[PDB]
Amino acid sequence: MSESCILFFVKYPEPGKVKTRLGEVVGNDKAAMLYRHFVQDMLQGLARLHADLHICYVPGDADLPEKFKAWLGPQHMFAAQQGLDLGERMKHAMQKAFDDGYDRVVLMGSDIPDYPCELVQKALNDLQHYDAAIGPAFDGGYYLIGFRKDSFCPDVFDGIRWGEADVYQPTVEKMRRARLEVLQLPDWNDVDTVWDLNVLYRTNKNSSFRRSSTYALLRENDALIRQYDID
Repeated sequence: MSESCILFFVKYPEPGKVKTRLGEVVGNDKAAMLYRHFVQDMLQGLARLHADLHICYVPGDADLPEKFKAWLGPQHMFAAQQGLDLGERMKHAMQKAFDDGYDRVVLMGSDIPDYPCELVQKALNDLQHYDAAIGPAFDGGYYLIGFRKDSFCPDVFDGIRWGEADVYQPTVEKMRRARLEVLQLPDWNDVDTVWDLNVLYRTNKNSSFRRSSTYALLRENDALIRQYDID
């Protein structure tokens, strides 16, 4: 096993169970197909890094394990997320990875399909020299969190008001109070709404995300997406 591990948080892309806010505009089937492709594209990028990858899925029906294998492939490592809320789920996944013997672990979400893989590698590299890493999202939370084993502070997941506030500042505050040296990664936008999708589409003309399966889908949906232009 690698010294590094990437924990990749996903949900099975069933219509009506994912990206419902985007679905209100483009339809639940299309919102789920887009998200399906977000995940596929990110996996292709992550599966190539200098780190083991654990795909951690939102818990659900008993048929999920084989559904995941049939979708993303039987060769990947899949595990159900476990815990009462997102903070417990993250704490448990990271704690498990460290128990498994990893030195450096990053946990990230699956709503940032254009995120450059090299920044994930950079984060892992930088964790050799920092206690923690965090990537701020435009929406007030974070799209990535990482720790080196000897610095792991599970308490940063405790007492956060999941879904009731902006969690990034309280988190960075708990890290400061823990006397951690923290690497801050670039701000990035999670793609939640049709407006976010429009920006994703219009700002990645001429970047390497243009060759992705996600972007191919967006191009097919040009006439639809361009009806939601934001300045």
